[PDB]
Amino acid sequence: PEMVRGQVFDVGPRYTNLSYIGEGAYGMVCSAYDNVNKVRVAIKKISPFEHQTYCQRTLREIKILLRFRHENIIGINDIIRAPTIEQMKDVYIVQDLMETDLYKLLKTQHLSNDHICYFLYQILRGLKYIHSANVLHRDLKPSNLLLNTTCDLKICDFGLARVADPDHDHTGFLTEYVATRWYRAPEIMLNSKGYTKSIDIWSVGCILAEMLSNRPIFPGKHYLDQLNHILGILGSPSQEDLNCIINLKARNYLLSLPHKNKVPWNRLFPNADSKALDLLDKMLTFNPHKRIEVEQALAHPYLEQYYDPSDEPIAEAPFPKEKLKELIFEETARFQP
Ligand SMILES: O=C(CN1Cc2ccc(-c3nc(NC4CCOCC4)ncc3Cl)cc2C1=O)N1CCc2ccccc2CC1
Repeated sequence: PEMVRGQVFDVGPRYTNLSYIGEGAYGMVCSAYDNVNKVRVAIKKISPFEHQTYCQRTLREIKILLRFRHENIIGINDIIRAPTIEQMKDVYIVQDLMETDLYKLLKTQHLSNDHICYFLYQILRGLKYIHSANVLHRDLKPSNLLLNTTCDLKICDFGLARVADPDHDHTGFLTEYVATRWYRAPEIMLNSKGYTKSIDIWSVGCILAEMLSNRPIFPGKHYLDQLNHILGILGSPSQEDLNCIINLKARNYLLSLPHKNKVPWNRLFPNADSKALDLLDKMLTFNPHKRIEVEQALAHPYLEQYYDPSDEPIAEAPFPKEKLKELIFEETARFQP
């Protein structure tokens, strides 16, 4: 049984020669040599079984990633676990190894306009498929966009994903939320549970802005500071957009703020392609009803060199800790001999 950083890796003998990569609240990640398909692979040790929310997230991802098949969405190649529930303490998810992610890339590299266009194309192409399955990713951010040495992009981390539920999207003002702060749509802080496809388009808009300057566009330091940053650039909402917020606490908060003028995109991004900034504007629309949809974004002039709806496929099949351990056990059975 190989060891890495105070953790066993029961992955062998198929997978050998491990090197550490990263870790989190309930898992660790290594590269490894796969002896059957003769390549290095990524492996994620997940240890969720003590906690119901980690169980929920592990199960969501497995179920989604096994149903999905798309060039721009990370797949699962293998799952390794003990042969019985009783002996199962960890799950290892095997996936294609990717050179880097967009978070690491943006911290070190200037992107050409051609790179930005191609990355945005692939994000939206993957997202078209995700949304066509009635799924919302709900945590799109640069670190969840993996890249290989030829700049092919795959969306990962479906642990916060939900089935879309637009009729049950409304909530009160300043209702707590789980997804990453800098990529949260303004409506999350006002009146939305993040159950609509528009939540994901806002995150893509933020990612686009961050590709243009190598800096997050809305770097809030805490829940309501996030709205502060958004309004600092978009300006005060229009009368019509306020009228769509019927919740009085959310409405009256916005009414309380001094007038702020829109910062023009071409002032924030003086070297950007004008067509990129037109698409940016449409993704970072304050009102989610007016916000561009994935399929319209793909059809936008900025992406004209790539747009091809016949090669932008859709999904064929849209969608306690003790029982969730069993469902994880059931869902991973197909990888056993
Ligand atoms: O598995 C997740 C969420 N993650 C975290 C992650 C890391 C890495 C990869 C990954 N990276 C690479 N190439 C890296 C090389 C070096 O440059 C960076 C990219 N290639 C393939 C994958 Cl598949 C994918 C994921 C992913 O899907 N969760 C459960 C437990 C856990 C475990 C570890 C960290 C956080 C968490 C919480 C959520």
